[PDB]
Amino acid sequence: LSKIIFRLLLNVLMSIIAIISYQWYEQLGIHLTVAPFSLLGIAIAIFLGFRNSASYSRFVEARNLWGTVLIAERTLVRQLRNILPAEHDAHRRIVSYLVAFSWSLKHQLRKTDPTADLRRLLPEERVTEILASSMPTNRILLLAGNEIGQLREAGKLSDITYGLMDNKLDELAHVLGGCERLATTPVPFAYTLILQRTVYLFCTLLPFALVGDLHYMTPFVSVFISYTFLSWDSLAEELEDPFGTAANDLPLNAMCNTIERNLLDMTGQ
Amino acid sequence: IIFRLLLNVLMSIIAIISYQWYEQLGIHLTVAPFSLLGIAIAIFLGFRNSASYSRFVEARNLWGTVLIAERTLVRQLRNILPAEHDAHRRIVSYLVAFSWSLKHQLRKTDPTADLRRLLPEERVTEILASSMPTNRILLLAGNEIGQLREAGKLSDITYGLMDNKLDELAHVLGGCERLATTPVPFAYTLILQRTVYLFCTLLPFALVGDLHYMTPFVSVFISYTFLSWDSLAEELEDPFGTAANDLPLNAMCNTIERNLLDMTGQHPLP
Amino acid sequence: SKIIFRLLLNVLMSIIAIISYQWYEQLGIHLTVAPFSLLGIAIAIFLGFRNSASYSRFVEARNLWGTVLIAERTLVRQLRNILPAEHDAHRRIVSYLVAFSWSLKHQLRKTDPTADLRRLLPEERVTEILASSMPTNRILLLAGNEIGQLREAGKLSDITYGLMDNKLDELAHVLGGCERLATTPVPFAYTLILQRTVYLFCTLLPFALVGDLHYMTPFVSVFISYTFLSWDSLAEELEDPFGTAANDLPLNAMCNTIERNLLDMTGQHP
Amino acid sequence: KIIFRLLLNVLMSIIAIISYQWYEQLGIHLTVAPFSLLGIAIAIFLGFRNSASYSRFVEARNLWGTVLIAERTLVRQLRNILPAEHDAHRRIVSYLVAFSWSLKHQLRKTDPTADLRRLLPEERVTEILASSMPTNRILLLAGNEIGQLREAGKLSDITYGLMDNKLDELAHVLGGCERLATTPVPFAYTLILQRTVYLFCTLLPFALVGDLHYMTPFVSVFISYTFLSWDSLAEELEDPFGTAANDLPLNAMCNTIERNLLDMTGQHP
Amino acid sequence: SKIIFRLLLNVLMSIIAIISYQWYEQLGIHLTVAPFSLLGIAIAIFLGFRNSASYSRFVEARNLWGTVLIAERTLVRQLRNILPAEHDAHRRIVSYLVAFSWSLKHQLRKTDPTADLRRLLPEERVTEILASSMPTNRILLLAGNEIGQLREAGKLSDITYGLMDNKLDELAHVLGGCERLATTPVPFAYTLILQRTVYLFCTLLPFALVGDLHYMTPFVSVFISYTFLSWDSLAEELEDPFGTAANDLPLNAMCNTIERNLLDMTGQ
Ligand SMILES: [Cl-]
Ligand SMILES: [Cl-]
Ligand SMILES: [Cl-]
Ligand SMILES: [Cl-]
Ligand SMILES: [Cl-]
Ligand SMILES: [Cl-]
Ligand SMILES: [Cl-]
Ligand SMILES: [Cl-]
Ligand SMILES: [Cl-]
Ligand SMILES: [Cl-]
Ligand SMILES: [Cl-]
Ligand SMILES: [Zn+2]
Ligand SMILES: [Zn+2]
Ligand SMILES: [Zn+2]
Ligand SMILES: [Zn+2]
Ligand SMILES: [Zn+2]
Ligand SMILES: [Zn+2]
Ligand SMILES: [Zn+2]
Ligand SMILES: [Zn+2]
Ligand SMILES: [Zn+2]
Ligand SMILES: [Zn+2]
Ligand SMILES: [Zn+2]
Ligand SMILES: [Zn+2]
Ligand SMILES: [Zn+2]
Ligand SMILES: [Zn+2]
Ligand SMILES: [Zn+2]
Ligand SMILES: [Zn+2]
Repeated sequence: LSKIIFRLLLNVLMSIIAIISYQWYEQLGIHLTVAPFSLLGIAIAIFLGFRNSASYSRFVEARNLWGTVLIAERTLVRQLRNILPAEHDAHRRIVSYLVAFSWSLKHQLRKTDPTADLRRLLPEERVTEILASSMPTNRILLLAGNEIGQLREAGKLSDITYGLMDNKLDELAHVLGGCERLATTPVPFAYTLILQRTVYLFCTLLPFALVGDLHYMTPFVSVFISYTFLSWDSLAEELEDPFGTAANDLPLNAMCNTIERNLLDMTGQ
Repeated sequence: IIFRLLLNVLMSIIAIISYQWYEQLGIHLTVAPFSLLGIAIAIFLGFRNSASYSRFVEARNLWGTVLIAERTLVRQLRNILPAEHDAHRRIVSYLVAFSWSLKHQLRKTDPTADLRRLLPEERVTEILASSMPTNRILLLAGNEIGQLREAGKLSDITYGLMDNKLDELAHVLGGCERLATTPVPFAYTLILQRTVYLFCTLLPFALVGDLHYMTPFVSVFISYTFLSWDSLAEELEDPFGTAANDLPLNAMCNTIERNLLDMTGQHPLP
Repeated sequence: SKIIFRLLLNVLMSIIAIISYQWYEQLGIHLTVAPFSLLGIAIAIFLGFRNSASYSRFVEARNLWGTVLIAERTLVRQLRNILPAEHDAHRRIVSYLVAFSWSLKHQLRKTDPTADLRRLLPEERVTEILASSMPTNRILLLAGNEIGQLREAGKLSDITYGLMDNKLDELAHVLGGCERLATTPVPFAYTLILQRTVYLFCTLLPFALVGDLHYMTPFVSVFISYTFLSWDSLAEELEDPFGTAANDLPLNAMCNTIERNLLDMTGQHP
Repeated sequence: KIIFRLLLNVLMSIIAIISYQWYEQLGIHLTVAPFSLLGIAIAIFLGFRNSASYSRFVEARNLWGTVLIAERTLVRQLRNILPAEHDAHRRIVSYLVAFSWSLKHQLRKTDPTADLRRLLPEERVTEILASSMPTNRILLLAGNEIGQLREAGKLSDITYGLMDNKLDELAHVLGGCERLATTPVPFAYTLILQRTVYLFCTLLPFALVGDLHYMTPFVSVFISYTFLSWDSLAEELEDPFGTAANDLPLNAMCNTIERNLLDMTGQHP
Repeated sequence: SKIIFRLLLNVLMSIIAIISYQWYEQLGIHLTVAPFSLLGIAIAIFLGFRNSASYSRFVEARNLWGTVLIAERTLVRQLRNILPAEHDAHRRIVSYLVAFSWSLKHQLRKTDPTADLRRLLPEERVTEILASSMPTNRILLLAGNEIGQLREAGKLSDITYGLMDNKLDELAHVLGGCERLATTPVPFAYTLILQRTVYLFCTLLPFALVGDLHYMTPFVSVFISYTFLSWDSLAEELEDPFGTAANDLPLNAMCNTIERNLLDMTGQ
């Protein structure tokens, strides 16, 4: 959403400032060779490399977690069918909580209003309990645990099979903490701070130190070099907001729709 | 690939004969800045190829679980219900149908022939109705295990032992689906394959000042190295890609089918 | 940061450089950059791996604290779901769990737990806990006795007792995981052979730079020492993630979250 | 092996100093800076490649380590749960030992028949040898032992399950070894790397010679040793079930296993 | 920590190199710094990756020992919460658990466990244990039948016997993992290749540096040699985590911590 074709052509210009500036240079006692900029440029590419690595890892973890939502809810619906196929009332109740959980987890991470979706899926008295909590999504898990918890007290599930389905609720519980953790723990600011400073300074001092060698090609190369360090420093911030609505963020709404369609395929609806 | 090895050799033959009208005008290309650019690109290609490898390893691992989980499920059926061969046959069908259906799912090819060969056509049209056929095959396998439980042939404990194996497959389905809907860079593997593509053709212009008539040779050696590394990343990054090698995906569904018929003594021929 | 002493100090070492330059010719000291390129790149490579190792320690520490919140959340869920009427047990257990995480934060910060312990538990138990040389483990054992009594009371079966037992196991893994990241630091050689060689590289770098950039030398030398020394000290910050630096973990915020969570509505559930 | 390519390189370096006579007379000139670029690139790729090979080696050693652990504790549970069934003890142990040797034979593409025959009845050997996967069949037979103890009421479903889990663990080891064996990366890793490390090594002296003159062969083999030795160790580590120097001592590993399992069931090697 | 002899050899190497620089032209030897950039950078990359593998072995060792303290703690917590009356079996099992960790320590350090073993066990069992070529495994087998006895004595259900069996399984994986780290060392070719090339690089380096640094090379080259050599030997001080240096795992401390923890959880 924020772009830097601004600094690629501030480069083209601060490259042109350089060529005309050349002949008043050694006058002052100012020369700039590339060798120390090779040193720094390489030290920055190493550090850009490790950083982007962290950024990609955390994006992959965000996708893994949403992946698990689809898996655990798929299999918990399957277990309900295979263990209690008479029980379509309980089927339909548990399914609306599991769908509610995903929608509510999307809203929570986008900081939007789950109320419409919650009301689409759940009794109004259930919606009230969920929204009264300071942790609505976690309160949805508690309610689904009640559905199977009473199926247990009613003897329709044993402690064994109660256990098989509880574990899926633990899986979702790990997804929720995981998303909360990812959403409140960015890659430390120092990294992107330090890097965005040095990648910036280096990208505009570069056409200076390149002028002695390349003279009047300083722009077509000091740009090429700068774009490379910038399309690589940008791929970073394009990968550390996984839950947003931007283009390269995760399509959470589409994944929530896939989760809902999946569970309704499994229950006829 | 080798079309861009020869776009290079001629970009360099261009570079030598045109080198004459170069600093007639003041247009200098050292090799020191192009070595800072190259080392940087080579560093990023290192990390990029490192992430592709990991996607490739995870796909191989997920397919490994299919073989593992299906084998231990069938071993459990035999060990716990050694008499129930009709159930053995039915379940072994769905497991085999799951593997093939998954492979067809990932490579976006038609599963109908493999399903029609494995399953009763009532279940085949049910499976082909679902927008999630592989999931529906797992669901059907589950009803088999559940019926043995309703019938009292499986206890809740032993029903549970087999349920776990179906979970393992559930994880494999989603893992594979996640690994396919991606990439995660979007079109930034777009930008880096052209950043390499540009560098590799600007390069002989920068080298000609140092090597004259030999720059077609040293700049194609370098280009091959960079484009080989890059293209290797392209291949690893899309492990179920249409432009992939189906040998192991095919070999894997064939191994598991073979193993399973063996385990249910449908081999050898009497 | 605390860098700005040395980033300053470097500009005056880079000054001593330029007011003893042409004085080089007389004294016999040639001093090129390409050896300091080599030395610089090796230090960058080694700083790259050091910093990677430190982030891993940060990330694992953050995950361990994530699990406290997860495991404690789902343990209260199980109690609310299996023994829904047992509010005296719910509140007793919730208090130990909140005791557990505050007690852990004090343990890793080497501060006194007694305030928080008393805010939350009976003082007979506040003294049982401080009596133990391992108080967080003692809190775990107490939470296990509540779980265990409910089982001798016949309110939990063996199955449902195990279900809750496993969550206390999960927290025993957080405890040991944190003790390992605390009591096992990174080896000390890694920390100060590496920080002497980076500043030593920083205070000599201009003496070899002064020949190529003349006056420009304090600029580029300080640019380069910034890049190097900010990277090194970020590494030493994340290496100690239970510490109190600006990039360490917010352990107090995280214990409040756990607390607000388990006591969501004075502890009221549907 | 590697010292033949080292030898061919010092010869290539002599061909270089000799034919330096006719260099610009034949219209050539080769600087070092281009080869430092190419050379650092190859170093970086070799560094990552090598890292991947070591990972495979550690995973292969890991999987074998789990055979020992799982088999140890399966025997531990038989003794703790059924202290009286010494015949089950000896039959399961002979399968668990049969499993290990067969796994070795499998991964080494050799014949298990001797070892099988040493350890089991011939009616079993024939059943095992009939299988597309003998190790699978051995796991299934070990599974019958504990499964028959369960039909006899000597094992509950719970305690049958506990031991079944260990057989499940051996299944995973088998799968993982089978996956580490039938999954070499596309030779692209070897062809791109091995031939370009070869090719770079042999043209390095032609580019070193203008700078170093008679010193060419000394520095040119030092650089060539470093790269080749690095590349060649990568190739040993990536096939860890082979018979090379750095390859898992699978026979000793099997004897340690048999030694262990015989030691736990009161017998003497 | 006799890197310092290697660096003083390096100062002599550049003394020799400055002294010898005259007869360079005469003898026809040309040494630029550029091919040594290439080689040194390559060595750095490989040293970086190698050192990284060494760190990862050290960390796996510490995690393995971390699991001992965790698994033994929660086994004892389970015994107290499930069988709070049976303090006779608590003490039996705790002494088997504490025996395991001391026996593991001595096993990895190739020392005599008899002192700690007889300090904790009746000789009725200590001689059984040391008659085995796998003592620590046998201590696990012995802890196992304590649990098994309780089960067959009806005091444990299959379910609760199961719950504790899983913790013995955890200790089994620690045993296997530690043994695996001890017997399977990091491939020795790593330290050969690298000790050679790093040492040879550090001595050949002044002969390439003096062309352009003249009387300064003793300094610049001892620096570089200090960086490489000390990085390389950090990797080696990390590759044997079960050793004896203060650099290594304080296994005695960890075993004392484990003993105190399990004794404290029982009163003693
Ligand atoms: Cl699942
Ligand atoms: Cl329904
Ligand atoms: Cl499995
Ligand atoms: Cl059959
Ligand atoms: Cl059969
Ligand atoms: Cl949990
Ligand atoms: Cl195990
Ligand atoms: Cl026996
Ligand atoms: Cl545990
Ligand atoms: Cl006691
Ligand atoms: Cl006690
Ligand atoms: Zn799952
Ligand atoms: Zn239904
Ligand atoms: Zn966004
Ligand atoms: Zn059958
Ligand atoms: Zn067959
Ligand atoms: Zn959990
Ligand atoms: Zn309550
Ligand atoms: Zn000058
Ligand atoms: Zn000057
Ligand atoms: Zn295990
Ligand atoms: Zn026996
Ligand atoms: Zn499994
Ligand atoms: Zn555990
Ligand atoms: Zn006691
Ligand atoms: Zn007594
Ligand atoms: Zn002795």
